[PDB]
Amino acid sequence: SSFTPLVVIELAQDVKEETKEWLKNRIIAKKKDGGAQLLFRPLLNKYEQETLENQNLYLVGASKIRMLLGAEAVGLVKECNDNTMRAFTYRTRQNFKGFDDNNDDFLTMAECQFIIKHELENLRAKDEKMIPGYPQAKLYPGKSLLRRLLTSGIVIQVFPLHDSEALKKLEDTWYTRFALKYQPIDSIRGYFGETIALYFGFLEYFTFALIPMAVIGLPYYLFVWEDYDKYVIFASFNLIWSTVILELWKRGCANMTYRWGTLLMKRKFEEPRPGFHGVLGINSITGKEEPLYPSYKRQLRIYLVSLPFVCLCLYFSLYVMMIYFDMEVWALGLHENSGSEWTSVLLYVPSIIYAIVIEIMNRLYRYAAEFLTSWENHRLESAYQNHLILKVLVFNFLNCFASLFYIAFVLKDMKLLRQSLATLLITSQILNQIMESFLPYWLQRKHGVRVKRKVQALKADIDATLYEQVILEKEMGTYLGTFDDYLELFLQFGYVSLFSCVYPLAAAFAVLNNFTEVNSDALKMCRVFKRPFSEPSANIGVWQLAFETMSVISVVTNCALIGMSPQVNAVFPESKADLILIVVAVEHALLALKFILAFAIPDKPRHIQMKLARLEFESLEALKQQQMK
Amino acid sequence: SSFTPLVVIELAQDVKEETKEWLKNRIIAKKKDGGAQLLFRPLLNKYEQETLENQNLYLVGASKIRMLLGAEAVGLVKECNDNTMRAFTYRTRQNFKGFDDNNDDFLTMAECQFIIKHELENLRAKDEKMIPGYPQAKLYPGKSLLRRLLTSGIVIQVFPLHDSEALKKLEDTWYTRFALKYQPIDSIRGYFGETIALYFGFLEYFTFALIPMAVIGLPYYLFVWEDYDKYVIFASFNLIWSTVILELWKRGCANMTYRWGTLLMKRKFEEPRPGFHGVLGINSITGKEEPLYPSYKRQLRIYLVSLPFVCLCLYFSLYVMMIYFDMEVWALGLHENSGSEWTSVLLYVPSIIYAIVIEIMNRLYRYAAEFLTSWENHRLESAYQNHLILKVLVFNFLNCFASLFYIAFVLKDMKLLRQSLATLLITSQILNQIMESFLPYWLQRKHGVRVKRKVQALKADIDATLYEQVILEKEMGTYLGTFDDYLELFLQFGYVSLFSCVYPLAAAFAVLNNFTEVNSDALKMCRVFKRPFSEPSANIGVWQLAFETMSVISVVTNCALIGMSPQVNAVFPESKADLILIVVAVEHALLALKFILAFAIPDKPRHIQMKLARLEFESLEALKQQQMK
Ligand SMILES: CCCCCCCCCCCO[C@@H]1O[C@H](CO)[C@@H](O[C@H]2O[C@H](CO)[C@@H](O)[C@H](O)[C@H]2O)[C@H](O)[C@H]1O
Ligand SMILES: CCCCCCCCCCCO[C@@H]1O[C@H](CO)[C@@H](O[C@H]2O[C@H](CO)[C@@H](O)[C@H](O)[C@H]2O)[C@H](O)[C@H]1O
Ligand SMILES: CCCCCCCCCCCO[C@@H]1O[C@H](CO)[C@@H](O[C@H]2O[C@H](CO)[C@@H](O)[C@H](O)[C@H]2O)[C@H](O)[C@H]1O
Ligand SMILES: CCCCCCCCCCCO[C@@H]1O[C@H](CO)[C@@H](O[C@H]2O[C@H](CO)[C@@H](O)[C@H](O)[C@H]2O)[C@H](O)[C@H]1O
Ligand SMILES: CCCCCCCCCCCO[C@@H]1O[C@H](CO)[C@@H](O[C@H]2O[C@H](CO)[C@@H](O)[C@H](O)[C@H]2O)[C@H](O)[C@H]1O
Ligand SMILES: CCCCCCCCCCCO[C@@H]1O[C@H](CO)[C@@H](O[C@H]2O[C@H](CO)[C@@H](O)[C@H](O)[C@H]2O)[C@H](O)[C@H]1O
Ligand SMILES: [Ca+2]
Ligand SMILES: [Ca+2]
Ligand SMILES: [Ca+2]
Ligand SMILES: [Ca+2]
Ligand SMILES: [Ca+2]
Ligand SMILES: [Ca+2]
Repeated sequence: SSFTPLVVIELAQDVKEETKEWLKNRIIAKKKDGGAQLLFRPLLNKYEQETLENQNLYLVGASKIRMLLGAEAVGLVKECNDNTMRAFTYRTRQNFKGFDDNNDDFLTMAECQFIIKHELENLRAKDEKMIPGYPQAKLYPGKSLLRRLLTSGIVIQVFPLHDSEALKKLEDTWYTRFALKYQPIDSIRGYFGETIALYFGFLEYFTFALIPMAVIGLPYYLFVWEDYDKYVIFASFNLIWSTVILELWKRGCANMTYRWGTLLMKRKFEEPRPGFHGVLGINSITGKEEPLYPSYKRQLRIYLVSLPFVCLCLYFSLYVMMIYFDMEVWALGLHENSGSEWTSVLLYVPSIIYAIVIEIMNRLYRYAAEFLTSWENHRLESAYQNHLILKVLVFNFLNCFASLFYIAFVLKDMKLLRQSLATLLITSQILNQIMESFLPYWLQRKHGVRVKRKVQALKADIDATLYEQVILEKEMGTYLGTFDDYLELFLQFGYVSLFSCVYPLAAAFAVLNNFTEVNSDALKMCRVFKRPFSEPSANIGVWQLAFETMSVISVVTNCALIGMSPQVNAVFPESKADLILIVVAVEHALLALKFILAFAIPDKPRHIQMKLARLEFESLEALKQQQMK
Repeated sequence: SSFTPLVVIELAQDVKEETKEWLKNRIIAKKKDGGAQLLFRPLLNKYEQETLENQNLYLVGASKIRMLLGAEAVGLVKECNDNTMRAFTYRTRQNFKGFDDNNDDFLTMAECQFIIKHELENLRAKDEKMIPGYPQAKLYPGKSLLRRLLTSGIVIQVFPLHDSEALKKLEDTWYTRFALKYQPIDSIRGYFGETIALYFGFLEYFTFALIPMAVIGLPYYLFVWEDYDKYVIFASFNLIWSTVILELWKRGCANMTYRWGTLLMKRKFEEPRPGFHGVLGINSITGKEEPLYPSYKRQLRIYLVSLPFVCLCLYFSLYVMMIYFDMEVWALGLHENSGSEWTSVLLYVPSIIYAIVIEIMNRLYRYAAEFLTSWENHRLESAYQNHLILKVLVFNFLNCFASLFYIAFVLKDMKLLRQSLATLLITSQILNQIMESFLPYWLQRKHGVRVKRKVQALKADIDATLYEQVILEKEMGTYLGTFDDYLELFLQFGYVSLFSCVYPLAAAFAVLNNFTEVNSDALKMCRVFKRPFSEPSANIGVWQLAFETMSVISVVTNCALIGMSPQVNAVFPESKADLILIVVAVEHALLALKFILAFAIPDKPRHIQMKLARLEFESLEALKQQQMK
């Protein structure tokens, strides 16, 4: 009753006492009795008439030997004394670096909350056919208790607790408000898990990978050096540099994910996602009882409902693009009509209105695609994430770059392309930084001041540092994965690299954004959202394919912008049939050299590959010594 | 002394008696005494004055429990009773299908010879600093005995024995001399290992994958249907069909290699190859003692000696191409000079001479590249094979298709392109089938008749069925891997798919070749060569990338041949700048649709993926039950 709280479970209001005692008896009971062996506590041992509306919050922690056995059960990969990353076991626990028998600093709070979430997830029902007290909670043997408690509306949320004394010491070394500074990815990892640290490492890498593009492209646009090289040197430098940074990110990510251990953590078998419903049956792979869904019904629900909706949304995005171009022609006629002083500022208004309409339509399509992909009854979470990423990537690519493609390849007017690209990039980045972190931080500050003034007017002997913290973090927003935060970088790379020939200055407009975003997203993790659960990840995932596809599409787009400028057309003034052949030959040579650069450089580095080969050879020698005895 | 001989070891002539008794004491001795526990025998217990020149051949076999323990040591994957492919262990040996305690039909002769070769390979020296009787044989602890006996010229060759009563029952169902017949890949596997069976399965697949190309392209060339579709339907059909067959081969190969078990055999750690010499030192990965070579010396020996030699050989191939074109112009002038009757046959002579010079220069470059890649001191065998495949593929692509590229894209004369492509393909295939299998089979028949007539004039009580067989198979040729046999199919796919627009009939010229090659290569494995050692292989390897690169290059080549025909140029007679743009757009759409087809179709099939997921889940449940106890 004096332990450290790690995970808060918030029950619903209308929850009977029998379900509460049954959940408390299924949490505290030992691992041999079908429980989880976690220390359980109410938020307050006593209650008064004021705090009766907060009577459902419960705290879950455990003891040290329980956390070490849970780390054995999860499969954490820690550093041994001989500079080797091996899986953690309780029988071989003395081989690991920084471990004592009396050390509470071995497993960090992020790993402890991950272990408690994994032990609450692996809390299955064996004998019970229903939840005691609730009729409709259909429980089959082999079904997780927490998933059915979350879907049926009994457990509202399970969230870990922020540590207000280790978050401040992270924030002191995170906000690079003064100048350039290397981001502390290891402390970000030790506080937030590995997925958030991999995102912040990718953002720190992508910031320091557009700096050669911005530095080369800043006098290339101001001093106009397009006369001397005629768009051949700079375009080749941009495309080769994009391939080089997208391969060296894979090398640095292999180095980082070996340094944390998640390169060696095995692939855990995935449970059906919360919201996959079928008929009860025998799972073919595992042999246990699971919901089953026929695959032809899922393929019909995709290829007859989702794909026509995606095509309708792409057509509606093109229709809004045509409305914007009619508005642009109307504003140009109004500039031709009225005057000179107020009719130059009037040309920047419809692109700003179009950027706001783009950032509204993207969120509306995001809600529609989340509903339409949660409707197709996807089994795993990886397949649901892949389908959602495909839908959102296709519509966001079309809706963001359709007007720029229509300016560049139909109107062929580079001045309007420069103006529209700069206005779209700057307005979308500013509205992204306002709606993403700053306005939710202001609303969170207002809510925190209100919760503080409510807690200070109390009539009980409450230790305020814990109850006040749990009440404040109950009403915070949850983190919905690192999907929008990679999508913003994908659209930044799209605005930079697709039209870097006709407008390299936009690359600088990414770097001056990222110098804020490294701060801003950090604030979004620190004072805006709840603490996310730690998730091990070995790579960025499917985003590597998306960034490489962007870098491949930008080859064709950059060469088509080379073959339309007045600089290259002065070389071939009369014969426009050899210009297309030379531009297509340069484009195919750049694609071949890009694929040769992506295939030649190895993905893992040299010493990481040697360490994985040593880790394989030690297991092979263990197998040989088991065979020999 | 009455066992079945499986592996023949041929010693050299000048070998002292002490080395023979030391090798015999290191073979027969048990596994705990540092030996191999194999039954060893001389070829003949007695010798007369006639057979004294064949006194170095020795036979190696073993007993049944020894072969089962060696199958446990190797890691064979056999079928359990519950339709599951698990690794073979002697303690769990009763779970497997078709196994008795008194059954000599469980492990086939190919698997037994592979196990005996693996036990002779894993015969290491511990105490001895040199081979007893030979001073220069430098032996370090951790060095294989058979490798040092092979490199120092004491053991001449180690080869398995043909089974003359199971080869006939394979040959009865292999030679499809009558008509079309499905090739027995499982019996080919059970006799020849998995690599030869994967090659013959790929040849059987590639024969039945050019039949739609030949059947569609036979009236497309005779009835000239190029007027109606204008090269758009047929080219798209060819490129989509090449992508579809190169993905369905990966699906069928996953199915076959799961059906044999080599999809689940673990990657064995590779010893340094026979001919990698450096300085003696500590291996960083394994920790034992190995030869070490500095990587910068190897990179210098590649990028300063090998690459200039490859560039010089490509320049010499272009110079021989220019000599052939001067000869072609001279023969055309001679046809203009002399007459009509004998001056039409004279146009086919210089292309035949060029095909013979191509097939001579390819073998000369193959010898030069084998010497130049065995000179760079490559450590593993996979790296040596990859470098040799790169050199031979680049030179053979250039030397075979340089004249056709010069006709198609410089001269732009489709009649000479049809004549030269048909003559090069037919003459190269005929000379390939003559020099590959038929002439070595005739020489082997002559040598076998001579060896038979020598053995029948004997003066001893020799059981002739074994000694005669070992003497005949001593002087046969060895199989140098499945590299030339995939290279022939690569060049066939190059001659078919690069110029399938202007000459689809050549696709038929592949199928009428393969209907012989399925027979001919089979004869090359049956009555020409020694029995190859069984090698497990899960795929064709790097040849998938080579066939996909050929299918990608053929998109650009087919579209460049579309944009030069008189059929497509009649659509755009005046504006030749929109024709190039439309052809390049069709080419990029075909490349995008080809990559979408290669990414959309999964590599492994559905049920193979379910079986691998079940095999992973059973091991995860075993780990969980080990953790719970
Ligand atoms: C151009 C983009 C610029 C982006 C800048 C982003 C960063 C701005 C804010 C930096 C300081 O961040 C600030 O840190 C302090 C702690 O030191 C936080 O304070 C909070 O925690 C402390 C410590 O428990 C409490 O005493 C305090 O009452 C509470 O409000 C505050 O809520 C946060 O706002
Ligand atoms: C992946 C395929 C890549 C292809 C890349 C090239 C594609 C387009 C090539 C042809 C367009 O190239 C060129 O474009 C311009 C418009 O910008 C056309 O017209 C313009 O030419 C110049 C441009 O300063 C002006 O002097 C002229 O008055 C105007 O008509 C021109 O007739 C065409 O020749
Ligand atoms: C892997 C294979 C790689 C290469 C494949 C592609 C090779 C394409 C080679 C094309 C060479 O063919 C080349 O075509 C251009 C038109 O485009 C010709 O150009 C000529 O005709 C065009 C059309 O009437 C005129 O506009 C132009 O002023 C004139 O020079 C040129 O004389 C010829 O030499
Ligand atoms: C278009 C291309 C056509 C390719 C045709 C390829 C096949 C042609 C030969 C087919 C028959 O193959 C033939 O089989 C017999 C066995 O039955 C072989 O005979 C050999 O083994 C048998 C059995 O131990 C011995 O009795 C015999 O003395 C020995 O020569 C012979 O060497 C081989 O040549
Ligand atoms: C990846 C890039 C792919 C590009 C594909 C297209 C490349 C070449 C395009 C231009 C060549 O297209 C065309 O070729 C022929 C030669 O075959 C040229 O010349 C010929 O045209 C026709 C061909 O029956 C004849 O009537 C004429 O007398 C002759 O000069 C023509 O001027 C050019 O217009
Ligand atoms: C991801 C991006 C995908 C698309 C990228 C490539 C887009 C290229 C679009 C090019 C359209 O530009 C198009 O160029 C051709 C020349 O090539 C022009 O053609 C015109 O000029 C040329 C040159 O003087 C004349 O030969 C021809 O008879 C005339 O019609 C045409 O009027 C214009 O409309
Ligand atoms: Ca932002
Ligand atoms: Ca962000
Ligand atoms: Ca790579
Ligand atoms: Ca042949
Ligand atoms: Ca062959
Ligand atoms: Ca695939």
